[PDB]
Amino acid sequence: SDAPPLTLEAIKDRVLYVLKLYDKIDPEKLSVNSHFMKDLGLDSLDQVEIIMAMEDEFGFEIPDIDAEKLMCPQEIVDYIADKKDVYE
Amino acid sequence: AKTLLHKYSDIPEGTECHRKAYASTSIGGATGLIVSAYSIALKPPASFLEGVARTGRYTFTSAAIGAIFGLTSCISAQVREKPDDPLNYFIGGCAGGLTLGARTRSYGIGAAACAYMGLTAALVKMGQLEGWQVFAEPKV
Amino acid sequence: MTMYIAFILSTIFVIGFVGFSSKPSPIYGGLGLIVSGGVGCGIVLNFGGSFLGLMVFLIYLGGMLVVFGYTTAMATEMYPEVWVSNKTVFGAFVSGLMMEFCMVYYALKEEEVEIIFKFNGLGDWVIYDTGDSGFFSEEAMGIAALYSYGTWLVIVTGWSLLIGVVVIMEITRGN
Amino acid sequence: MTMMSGRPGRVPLQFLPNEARSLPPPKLTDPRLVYMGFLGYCSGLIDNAIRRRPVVSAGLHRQLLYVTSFVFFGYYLLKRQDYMYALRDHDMFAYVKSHPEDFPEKDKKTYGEILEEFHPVR
Amino acid sequence: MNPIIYTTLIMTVMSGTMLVMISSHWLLIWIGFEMNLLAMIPVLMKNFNPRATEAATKYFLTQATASMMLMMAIIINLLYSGQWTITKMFNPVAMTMMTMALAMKLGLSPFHFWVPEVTQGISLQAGLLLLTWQKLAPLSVLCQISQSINPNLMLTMAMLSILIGGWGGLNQTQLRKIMAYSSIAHMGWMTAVLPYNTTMTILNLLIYITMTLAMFMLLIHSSATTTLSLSHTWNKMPVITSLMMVTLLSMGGLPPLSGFMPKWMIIQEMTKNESIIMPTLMAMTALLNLYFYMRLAYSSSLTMFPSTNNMKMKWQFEHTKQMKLLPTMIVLSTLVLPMTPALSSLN
Amino acid sequence: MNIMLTLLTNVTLASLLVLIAFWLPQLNAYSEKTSPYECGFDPMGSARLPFSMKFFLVAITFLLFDLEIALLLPLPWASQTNNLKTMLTMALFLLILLAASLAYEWTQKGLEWAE
Amino acid sequence: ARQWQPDVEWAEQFGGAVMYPTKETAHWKPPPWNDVDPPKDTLVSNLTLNFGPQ
Amino acid sequence: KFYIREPPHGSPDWLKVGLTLGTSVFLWIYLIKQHKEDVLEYKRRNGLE
Amino acid sequence: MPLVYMNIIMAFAIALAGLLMYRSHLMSSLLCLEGMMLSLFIMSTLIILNTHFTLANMMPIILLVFAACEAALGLSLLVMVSNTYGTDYVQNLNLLQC
Ligand SMILES: CCCCCCCCCCCCCCCCCC(=O)OC[C@H](COP(=O)([O-])OCC(O)COP(=O)([O-])OC[C@@H](COC(=O)CCCCCCCCCCCCCCCCC)OC(=O)CCCCCCCCCCCCCCCCC)OC(=O)CCCCCCCCCCCCCCCCC
Ligand SMILES: CCCCCCCCCCCCCCCCCC(=O)OC[C@H](COP(=O)([O-])OCC(O)COP(=O)([O-])OC[C@@H](COC(=O)CCCCCCCCCCCCCCCCC)OC(=O)CCCCCCCCCCCCCCCCC)OC(=O)CCCCCCCCCCCCCCCCC
Ligand SMILES: CCCCCCCCCCCCCCCCC[C@@H](O)O[C@H](CO[C@H](O)CCCCCCCCCCCCCCC)COP(=O)(O)OCC[N+](C)(C)C
Ligand SMILES: CCCCCCCCCCCCCCCCC[C@@H](O)O[C@H](CO[C@H](O)CCCCCCCCCCCCCCC)COP(=O)(O)OCC[N+](C)(C)C
Ligand SMILES: CCCCCCCCCCCC(=O)SCCNC(=O)CCNC(=O)[C@H](O)C(C)(C)COP(=O)(O)O
Repeated sequence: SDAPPLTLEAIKDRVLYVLKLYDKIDPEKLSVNSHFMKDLGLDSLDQVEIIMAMEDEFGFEIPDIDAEKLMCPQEIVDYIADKKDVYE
Repeated sequence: AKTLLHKYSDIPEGTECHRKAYASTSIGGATGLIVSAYSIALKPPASFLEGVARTGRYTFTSAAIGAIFGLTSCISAQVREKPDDPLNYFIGGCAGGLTLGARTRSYGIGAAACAYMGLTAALVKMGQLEGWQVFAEPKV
Repeated sequence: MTMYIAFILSTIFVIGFVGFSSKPSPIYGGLGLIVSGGVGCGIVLNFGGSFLGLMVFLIYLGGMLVVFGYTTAMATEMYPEVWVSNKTVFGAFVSGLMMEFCMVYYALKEEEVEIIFKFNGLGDWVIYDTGDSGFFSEEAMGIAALYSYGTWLVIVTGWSLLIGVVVIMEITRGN
Repeated sequence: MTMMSGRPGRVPLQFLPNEARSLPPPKLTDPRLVYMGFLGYCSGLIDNAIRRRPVVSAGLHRQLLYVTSFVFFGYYLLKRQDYMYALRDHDMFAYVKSHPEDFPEKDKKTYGEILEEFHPVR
Repeated sequence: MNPIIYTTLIMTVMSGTMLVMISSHWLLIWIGFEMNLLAMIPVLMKNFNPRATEAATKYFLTQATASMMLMMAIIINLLYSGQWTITKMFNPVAMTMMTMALAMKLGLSPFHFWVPEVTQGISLQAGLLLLTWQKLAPLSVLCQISQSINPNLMLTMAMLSILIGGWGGLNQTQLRKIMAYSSIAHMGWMTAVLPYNTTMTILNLLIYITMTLAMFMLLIHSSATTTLSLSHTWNKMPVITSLMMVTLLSMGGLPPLSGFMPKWMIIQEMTKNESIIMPTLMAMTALLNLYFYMRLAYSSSLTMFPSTNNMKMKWQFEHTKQMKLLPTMIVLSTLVLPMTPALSSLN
Repeated sequence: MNIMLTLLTNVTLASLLVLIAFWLPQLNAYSEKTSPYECGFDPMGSARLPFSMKFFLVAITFLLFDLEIALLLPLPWASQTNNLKTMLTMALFLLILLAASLAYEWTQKGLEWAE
Repeated sequence: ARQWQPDVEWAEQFGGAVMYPTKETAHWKPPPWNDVDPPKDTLVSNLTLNFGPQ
Repeated sequence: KFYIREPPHGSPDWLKVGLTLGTSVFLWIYLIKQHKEDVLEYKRRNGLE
Repeated sequence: MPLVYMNIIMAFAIALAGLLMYRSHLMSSLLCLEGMMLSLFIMSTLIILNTHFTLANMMPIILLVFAACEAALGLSLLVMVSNTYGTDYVQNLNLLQC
């Protein structure tokens, strides 16, 4: 059979695993609702790198638009849920 | 091949239960090995370890069925002092069916197998007694 | 046992078969088939079949050349495999070699039956004819009898070759 | 196994040997020939039905050809079948005659001398 | 493809089959098989549609492996006796090799895997050819060497074919795969009686061929390759669906239809050889074939499925090219049982 | 036996020449020296990438034409038979069929390379 | 007052690839309406060669 | 009438009809003669007449 | 039977096992087919030469001819499959199921 019924908790766990795999972020610090700029002191290019890492993790193209807004892990989870059509 | 069949058949029915059970175990193990080979060929196990596990599981299940069938059938033919009776085979068949259910862990499978294997075992005994031919040599 | 020439040639034949049956890159499979073809030509020559051996070697060399050309185009595989570049190919090659050695050992010192019959060895020189006559070659005469005895064979073979040309051109058309 | 392919004196593709002329030909009112003609008529009706033509009355020449072809083939088929059965009987009788020890004539007892078990129904 | 090239390729296929059936030399039989395969490969690819390429590749690989095994069996037989005539195959190992090679050529279980795939991959006309004309040569060879066939191996393969055809047909919604599994089961029925009586084998082959021709021509007339496409035919040609239902009943072996004649004639023969369990198993196993014929009869003729609006357009047009032998095929495949004794003309 | 000796001698001489070629001179092999040659600049792709054959149909036809010469080669011996008329008829038939196959491939553009 | 006949819900059972869908087999898709699959536009790479300067 | 002339119409193809009827009649005559000769030959062989 | 005969028979068996066990390339399987044909040629030639069956000397040559027709056939198919997938891998031949 094909891929299992991925859930929102799976999306959140994968997103946080990817983010904790970034060198410029201390792992224990970041939360789900932590802004990339204000809380973590990242600039736009680091956000671009994080978005590319998300694209590698979940395997679908996120355009330049609809990526300028995914600014904490939480909106990233929302974007992936909307694109993959998951609700529970 | 046919050597295993003659090895089982040469031992008189209600005698030397250990040797009869050993022969039936060998026949069951051979059948399980054939089934494992075909299942591995047509349904790849995606790894060597999982393939070995599947082959061992199938072979052990079939060998256990054969051993239990042979032991119970010989012991029944011995304690009842009535060889050449399909009842012993039916009882042996039921034991194998029960074992199959135990191995697959299902009552439904176990109950169905006990009835079906037992009937088949009894029919094989009847064919042995009356000389029924499965593969009949041409004569006319 | 005398000079072991025929046995050595047959063993190299089997080794080449194992080499191309392990299925490395088709370049090396073609090499193994070429070695087998030359060795089989030698085997046939050792029995008086000069024309047949040379004929099959010449046919195979031409065939292999086409295969090499086709391999460079359709079976290229950026890292081509040699017999020691992969565990599966090396395992198949070693299994073939070991089975050949085991069969030879079982049939050489003892007289064991594998599938059909058994063998004691004795060298293949034993079963020769002793025939002492002729100002011609029996093999050449038999092959040349194709144009006088084998009219039906010539007819069916020619029709098959013409149909083969038509068939390949139909298959490769596409559209 | 094939039982009469290798019968001695058999011509490969004859379909009707000369000796078959010794047999009475099937009558033209043979019920098997009538069934052959009926099969031809049914074929004609089905031909009318598939072609979307009036089934009973569309083509009388075509239906006539169907019936005639079926009867014509069936006549020779019946002749060959009768010949083959006659051959089987001829060979069987000859073999029985030539092997008397294998088919021994047995003197038959009467039911007054044979003892059959009686099984009451109760 | 050019019509002349198509005609010459068809002639080459029939010529290979004829060369197999008229030869007394093993080499000429092998040559006939080679010629048949060579001319058959492009017939399967007449319409390119890459599934046909896959079907042709699978068919070529299977048939070429079988041809290699056949040549090895011939050479072993020659080695153990310097004989080239087709006879009782003096060596038993060669006999086993030839039995397996001919089973692979025919598609008997467990060499049956290629038949559903090849039949689904090719067009309906190619499937008709593959399931009717391709069976003659291996069966003709088997009839000549029947006195030396090991009954155990052949009967095992026949029972496997009947069982596997019956089981495989149950899960199919595609008509061509249904035809392929029917073909496998009928092949098993054909080869079950071969060691006992070759006339029964020929009779079964003829009845199966006429029924298969009827079914394939009916599926060509109404251009349906699936169950749901065939469920639209009642709203365009009810007569075609009715005749299809009758033919499907005949193929299930129901009396008094024609398809009952072979099975009835085989069981009886097998009983004269003291074979009782085997015919009983085969007869009860044929009920699977009957079931998945009856399901198609339900879908196509005995009930009316919903249709589409555009079908109204099709009401205004007639079938242009007509198959002349279809009415005779239907009649022969249904109403023939009373003429059963005519089978004596086959020996 | 003499041909085997000749083959062994030739192969031994060639192998000895290779051995002297590889063991007599002074070797200074570094990565730049052993790099592949493509006229001074580095290759873009691999040399193990597929390379299209534009004469593939001619290549396939070559197999059948090569077996035809194997069929035709026993003609010098065939010309010694008493049934000269039959042998000549069959030889001419074989050559005519070969010529007809060549003509068929030629007319249907089978000898033109793919573009 | 009307004889029951199959509807869309009844007919859809025969529209899949197999009669009895299975966890693994449910991902099988029915063949195209004509037996023509979408052309696999495989990128056949061209060989890139340096001609010169040497 | 019809839009397309429908070339197969009120005038049937008389060549085809004549050929069909001629084939049927020839077959019937041949069968009658064959049965007559078969009966005569059978009676000749068996010494009946 | 001498050792040469069983060596040729073993070569045939090895080539058959090689054909029946696919790895990825169709060309490798076609090479196994050619190898089986070659083993058949050698075996038949040895039998015919040993027994001095003079006419049968034309038989192996004929066996070669229909070998080429099988190779040229197979290669042809290998082209078409390649043109569909850019690769001769046998895993791509899975549009039709059982
Ligand atoms: C027109 C004609 C009319 C005829 C047609 C209609 C009549 C025939 C059809 C009706 C009968 C057929 C049913 C047969 C069994 C089917 C079981 C089944 O479907 O499994 C799926 C079903 C699904 O299970 P699952 O979902 O996989 O697992 C969750 C469990 O459900 C939940 O797990 P659980 O914890 O709740 O329960 C599991 C466990 C816990 O059990 C319980 O919770 C409650 C206790 C249940 C069993 C208690 C039996 C012991 C006492 C009964 C003694 C005999 C009756 C009184 C006789 C008086 C004599 C004057 O059960 C056991 O451990 C029992 C294991 C074996 C003990 C019983 C076997 C005794 C053999 C009899 C020998 C007779 C020799 C001849 C004697 C001659 C003199 C009369 O399994 C069950 O739930 C049923 C298990 C109990 C089966 C035994 C009950 C049947 C007793 C008579 C059998 C004989 C009839 C067949 C004859 C041919 C066979 C050789
Ligand atoms: C035990 C006793 C019982 C024995 C039982 C025997 C077996 C029973 C039957 C077996 C199963 C039958 C299966 C039939 C396969 C049909 C396949 C097919 O053609 O397509 C299906 C076809 C397709 O339908 P469609 O979709 O409407 O057509 C669209 C087109 O296909 C669209 O394609 P197109 O646009 O390209 O159209 C071209 C079209 C139009 O055609 C044309 O335009 C004609 C133009 C002429 C071209 C010039 C060519 C000349 C140059 C070539 C030379 C080649 C030489 C080869 C020899 C080499 C020698 C080594 O041509 C065709 O469609 C096919 C042409 C067929 C030619 C047949 C020639 C027979 C060859 C015989 C060879 C044997 C020689 C002796 C051997 C000696 C040994 C070596 O459907 C049917 O044909 C309906 C089925 C009819 C089958 C016959 C029914 C049973 C037979 C009853 C007759 C009596 C038999 C007993 C007689 C006993 C002796 C008197
Ligand atoms: C569905 C019913 C079957 C339909 C079959 C097609 C119907 C059309 C008829 C076919 C015409 C061809 C036969 C007539 C031409 C002459 C035949 C002759 O040249 O050949 C003879 C052969 O004649 C044929 O065998 C007889 C053909 C008769 C076919 C009808 C039998 C059908 C079975 C009974 C079912 C009832 C159906 C009746 C029609 C409705 C030579 O015999 P022989 O070479 O030595 O044996 C070959 C087989 N051996 C060697 C292995 C033994
Ligand atoms: C024309 C065709 C026919 C010719 C017939 C003659 C065939 C000649 C064989 C072909 C080889 C020619 C090579 C000539 C130079 C010798 C190279 C090598 O053998 O010498 C050194 C061999 O010495 C090794 O370093 C190890 C020496 C000892 C260890 C193993 C040898 C053990 C033998 C025991 C010796 C003790 C005394 C024996 C007295 C008999 C390896 O040095 P190396 O730098 O790599 O190679 C480059 C050579 N350079 C420097 C000249 C450019
Ligand atoms: C293997 C090694 C190869 C090396 C190759 C090097 C390739 C060189 C490519 C050079 C291309 C350019 O400079 S592109 C020119 C880039 N210059 C600007 O954008 C001017 C305005 N700067 C800003 O807006 C921010 O400081 C910004 C830094 C963008 C952060 O953006 P965010 O606020 O949104 O995070």
